[PDB]
Amino acid sequence: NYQYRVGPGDVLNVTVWDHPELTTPAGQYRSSSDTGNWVQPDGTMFYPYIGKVHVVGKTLAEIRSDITGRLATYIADPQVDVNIAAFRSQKAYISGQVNKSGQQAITNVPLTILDAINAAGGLTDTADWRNVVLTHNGREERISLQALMQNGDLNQNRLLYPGDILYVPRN
Amino acid sequence: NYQYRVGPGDVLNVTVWDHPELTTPAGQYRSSSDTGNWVQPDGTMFYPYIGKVHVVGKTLAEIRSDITGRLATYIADPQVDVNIAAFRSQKAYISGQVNKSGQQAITNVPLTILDAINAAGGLTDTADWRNVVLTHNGREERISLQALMQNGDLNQNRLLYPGDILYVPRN
Amino acid sequence: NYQYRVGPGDVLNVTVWDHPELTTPAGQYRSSSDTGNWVQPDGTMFYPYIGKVHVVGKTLAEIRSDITGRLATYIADPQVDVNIAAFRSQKAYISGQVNKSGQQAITNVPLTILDAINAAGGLTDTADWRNVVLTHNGREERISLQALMQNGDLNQNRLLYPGDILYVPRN
Amino acid sequence: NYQYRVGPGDVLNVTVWDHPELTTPAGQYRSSSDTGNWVQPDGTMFYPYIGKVHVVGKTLAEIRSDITGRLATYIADPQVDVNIAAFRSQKAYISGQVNKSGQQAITNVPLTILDAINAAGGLTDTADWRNVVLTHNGREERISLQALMQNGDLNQNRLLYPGDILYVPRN
Amino acid sequence: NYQYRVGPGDVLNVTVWDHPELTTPAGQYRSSSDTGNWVQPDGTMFYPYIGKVHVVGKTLAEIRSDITGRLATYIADPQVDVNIAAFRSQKAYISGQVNKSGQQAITNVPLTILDAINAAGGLTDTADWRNVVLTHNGREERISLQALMQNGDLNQNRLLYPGDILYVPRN
Amino acid sequence: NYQYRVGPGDVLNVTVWDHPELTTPAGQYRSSSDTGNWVQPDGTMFYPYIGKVHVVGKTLAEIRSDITGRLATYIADPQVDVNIAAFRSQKAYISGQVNKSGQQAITNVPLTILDAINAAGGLTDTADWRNVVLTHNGREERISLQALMQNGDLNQNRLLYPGDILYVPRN
Amino acid sequence: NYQYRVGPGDVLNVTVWDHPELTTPAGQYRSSSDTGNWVQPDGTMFYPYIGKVHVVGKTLAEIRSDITGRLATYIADPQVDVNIAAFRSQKAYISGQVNKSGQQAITNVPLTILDAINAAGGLTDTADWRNVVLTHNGREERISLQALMQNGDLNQNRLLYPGDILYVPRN
Amino acid sequence: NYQYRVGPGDVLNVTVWDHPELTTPAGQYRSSSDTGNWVQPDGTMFYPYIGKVHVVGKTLAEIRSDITGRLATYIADPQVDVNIAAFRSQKAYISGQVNKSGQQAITNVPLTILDAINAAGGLTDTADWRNVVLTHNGREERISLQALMQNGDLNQNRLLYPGDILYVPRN
Repeated sequence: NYQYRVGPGDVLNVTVWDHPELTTPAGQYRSSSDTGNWVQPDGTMFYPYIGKVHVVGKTLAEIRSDITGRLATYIADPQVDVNIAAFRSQKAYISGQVNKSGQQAITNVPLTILDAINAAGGLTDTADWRNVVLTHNGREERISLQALMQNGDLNQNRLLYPGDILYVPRN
Repeated sequence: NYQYRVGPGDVLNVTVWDHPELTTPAGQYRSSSDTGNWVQPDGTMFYPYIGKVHVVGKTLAEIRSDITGRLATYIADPQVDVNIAAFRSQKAYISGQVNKSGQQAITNVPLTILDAINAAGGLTDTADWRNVVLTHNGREERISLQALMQNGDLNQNRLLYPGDILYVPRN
Repeated sequence: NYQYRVGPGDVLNVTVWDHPELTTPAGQYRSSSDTGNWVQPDGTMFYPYIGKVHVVGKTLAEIRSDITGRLATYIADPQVDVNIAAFRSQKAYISGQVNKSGQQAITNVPLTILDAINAAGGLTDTADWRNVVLTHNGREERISLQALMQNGDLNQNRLLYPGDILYVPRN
Repeated sequence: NYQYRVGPGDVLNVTVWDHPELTTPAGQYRSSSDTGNWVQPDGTMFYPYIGKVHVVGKTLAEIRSDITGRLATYIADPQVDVNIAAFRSQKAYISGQVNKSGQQAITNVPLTILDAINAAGGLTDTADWRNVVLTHNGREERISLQALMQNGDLNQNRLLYPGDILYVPRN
Repeated sequence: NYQYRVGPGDVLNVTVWDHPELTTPAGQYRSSSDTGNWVQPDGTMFYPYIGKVHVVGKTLAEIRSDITGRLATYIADPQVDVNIAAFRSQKAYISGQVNKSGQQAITNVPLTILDAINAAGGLTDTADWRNVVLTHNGREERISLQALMQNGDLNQNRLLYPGDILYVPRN
Repeated sequence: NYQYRVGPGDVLNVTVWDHPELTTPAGQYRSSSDTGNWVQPDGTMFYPYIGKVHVVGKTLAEIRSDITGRLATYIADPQVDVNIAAFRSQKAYISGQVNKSGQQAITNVPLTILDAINAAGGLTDTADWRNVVLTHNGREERISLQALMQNGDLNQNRLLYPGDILYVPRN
Repeated sequence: NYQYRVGPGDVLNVTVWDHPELTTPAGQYRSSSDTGNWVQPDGTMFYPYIGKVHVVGKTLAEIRSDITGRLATYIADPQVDVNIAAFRSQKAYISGQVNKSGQQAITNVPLTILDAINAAGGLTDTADWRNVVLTHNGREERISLQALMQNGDLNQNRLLYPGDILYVPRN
Repeated sequence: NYQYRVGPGDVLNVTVWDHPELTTPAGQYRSSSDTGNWVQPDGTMFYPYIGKVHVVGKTLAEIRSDITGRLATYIADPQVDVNIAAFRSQKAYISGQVNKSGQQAITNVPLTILDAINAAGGLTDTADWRNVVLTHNGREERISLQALMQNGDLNQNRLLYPGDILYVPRN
């Protein structure tokens, strides 16, 4: 049921089969992030011929439906897919007694507390890991990573959301 | 017995021989994971002409047969293969007294405890390596790596599955 | 509310669909910042056919509308988008007790204190992290990062602007 | 007499001279491992026109014979060779008092104990190197690397096989 | 009002839209610095058809005006822009108690004292940072970086010029 | 006197001038070892049109003459050269008190003790460098590197052969 | 006053506009130093059609005029420029108490003592930096770097020439 | 007067203007060392159409003369140059109290003792640098690097030759 939704600053990548002039307007060498479609602060992106596409708050399939229908005015029965070349809009903050603290992007793949620990290089040996602070939507909560690995208990793990702060205090 | 099954977030790579417009819509320079077909949360990926293809829970051979049969409506006798450009959906967590703790992808190649330990940069000197905790499907066991390398004992080794947690405690 | 506005020294990337002679005058291999359009000190960049375009103080959508309308004199119904290949004009300075002190670009994505700290390799152990100095428009405040990660407090966090200095003193 | 045999998960690379549409269906830039033919768990790979090719347990020349004959139905007198782009199926495990322990792939080139030491960064100074444990096919054996280099004696060296574990105990 | 002016040794990059034989005479792969126009010691560069172009002391727009007018003899209504591929002519020297001392190029983007600190890896902890020496045009001056970050005072910061030496003495 | 002879596992690179379909069947981007012709355990490599070519025990000039003569049946006066893209078959083992111990390939260029020591990152400070053990064809000698660098003595230096072990003991 | 003059071993890069067969005989991917024209010990380089060109002791503008005039016999009004892909012929030696001692190329850009010191990773803490030895044309001087960075003194700085040795002694 | 002469194992690079089928038989992407002409132990290389070219003992211009004349039988007035893509045949050995000891290739650029020190990372502080051993053609000699930099005396520096050993003893 986990569904990512595009936010401002994301870079989207639109594939139009049989139309490399649309899929790769700047050639095949540059990465999709360096050639993709920037989402503007008002939530729209420009796509050729169809104009502005409202994409903030929408899923990839919903954007796909939107773009495919409007491109049919200019392209015969267009075959289009949409994904994100750069997840720049949404992010969680993992700080404290993890090896490599910092921001972690919210993407189409779910980011749980456990998932976030690893991308942060893992806990340090002075981590108060039975006592981790999760701040979600102005609420606070205490999390125990010790029981997640010693007892395999998933009832302490949580899914991370845009803006969440995960703080591992020193001991 | 072991077979990988596609999950949401995986990036698939579809090769259609004699059809570079299908195999490489964005050109041939970018990597297959930067141009491949994302698997959506509903378990489908979009493919041109044939539309949405349900790939979650299916094997690569099954997806290939599915895509090949439906693509035959648009291409005469299509020659298709499918593999995975990015294993993003399923994963096991290796933590504790290994030199490189963290997240390890579940792929088409089997991943055993011995594979995961070796892939984690090896054990540390302070690893309780006769007493490793494996959490699988909400049920913990005790695993002894010592006997696996000193006594040739495979009967403590295990194949790892999605969601599994392998914890190597200190001593 | 937040919107980036182009400044002198920025390198812009203009995509004109169906016109690779405009999108990639130097070919498709070099990066967009190594081939993009420099913004001159008078606030203009040169664009072919239409000449000098005033871009400083304008948003990307406004520059796009400007270029599209003037390019229509030379191209029938031109499909144009503009983004930034290099954010060279505006910047905030993060110094003091962070692991990576220095210069951080102001871009189309908002940069908050929490973003800048996380982007600076994190605080150090000797950071006076309840007493961080923010200089904005010639007026200093006191900022407490401690409460932001221990108490969920966003009311001390701030969005950073061009010229801002964030100083994290020792303790 | 040493002969490698393909296993599941290997990635094979098929060269068909005069037919780049077969040799490089995804272009010339991506590596052969990222464009090659995956061996499925049932031991088969897909090859265009001829269908499924049973390759597990077979040598490269035997696969070459198989593919060449069947491609003759679709290609005039095909000139085909086959090699492995990725040795993913078979592996030996070298752990203990070697500098860089871990898995080493079994390939078409013989891997002896001495060959395996080097890819593992060599022995450490605390290696009980006169007393190395080799586990092969459920048998154990003691190996002396000291005599291999001090006395040049090859009667302690051994050829490593899929699944073998080579453990160098601390002293 | 800050304006860079080309000096000898700079490498310039001239873009002539619709004329890749002029923009990329050595192809699209090599960087603009490795294919650009060297400014000779007498202040001139060679450009095809028009001959020698006096560029030292001139701004980019002024060089653009010069080249565009003369190319009109050989190219219909040429659309030309000019930027610098390599800033090799002008430089400031930052030495002393900065982490990474050395030369910093003078470019089209203003380089202030504060800007120069960061590219030098920041100050060291033994920097006499309230007592920094700036040598500009044979004059000396004392600069306090402490007040720039503690009090946000820009009245100590300075713009750096070609040949300037910024020395941060040990304490 | 010294000449390399091809062994099983070597990857050969065959250049046929005016025939890029033969020289580069997989394109021109991939390296020659990633596209070259593998030498099989029976000592043959496959080459198009002419079939299997016996290359083990033969020199590059001999393989060239062999391939050229047989290729003349299919190509008028073929211009062919052969070299080695990967030296995988033959090798000497350098271990003990060198900064980089391990495996060193036997190639078309002679490899002497002095070459191998220098290629191994140099001796260590605790090397018994007047008493180095060379094992060649099942017969050990004593070698003094000290005299080679202090006394100009080449009469202790040796050319290394496949299977040779060079052991530098501690002191 | 300063002008570089070509020496033996330099690699020159000749651009002939509208003639990629001359500019890039080996294609456009390889670097200009890997494809450029070597200067032979007799002081000449070979150039197509016109044969050997004497380039040693001549400036780039002089070589350009020479090549352009002689190439006009084979090409109508040739547009030619020449620069240096590799500065291999002339060099100054920086040794002693600098963090990166060694060899520094003499190029078209002037190299002063202050340039060479900054390019050498900076002085060390034990450098006798008021007493640096410059050997030029067989005549040593004493140079004080201290006054150059503390007192704004350029009258101790020097331009370095081929063969010069700059020695920074300890203290 | 310093002249390099080709030896066995060198890789030569032959440029034939207007004939990319000769200059780049394997395409433009691979380096000249990976596509060049190997010199065989008998001193010859193969070049298309003309056959074997005796190159050992010859200079580049002499090889150029040889190849150019014989290619005229097959190519109208061929424009040919020759350089070395890989200096593999001749080498000097620098060991002892230099930072990075090892082999240094003898090339077309003269390698003096001073030149060899730098490529070796410079001397260590325990170098008996007033007492360096040079072994040249079975003769020994003592060299003082101290006087080369302290007194600028070139009468101790020497040109290094193939096979020379330069040993810097510990003190």
